[PDB]
Amino acid sequence: PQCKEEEYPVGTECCPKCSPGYRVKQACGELTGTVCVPCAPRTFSAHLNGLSKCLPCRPCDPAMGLVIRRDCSSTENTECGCDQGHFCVSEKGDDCVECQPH
Repeated sequence: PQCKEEEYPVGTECCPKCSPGYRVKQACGELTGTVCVPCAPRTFSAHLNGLSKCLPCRPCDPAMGLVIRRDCSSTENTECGCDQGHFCVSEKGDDCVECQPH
């Protein structure tokens, strides 16, 4: 790659990534490093990143039997769980994608 893991490409240069919970406000240049600002409320960044915007927090859709199990934070996407008396029939990591009653 053009840049090592802690950096991200901006044209023909490499710039330092922003920390989790932050995103890039201004790219680096010779005189200034990357300017980073916090994620907007209801958005997150879980890793070092070169994002111009943080990622939107996922919803938890009641139509799929879902509720919030851990709310989204600036560094972690929403984790959805099942409504009472329901169980998960498919996951994506710490997150339940669909529940069924039983």
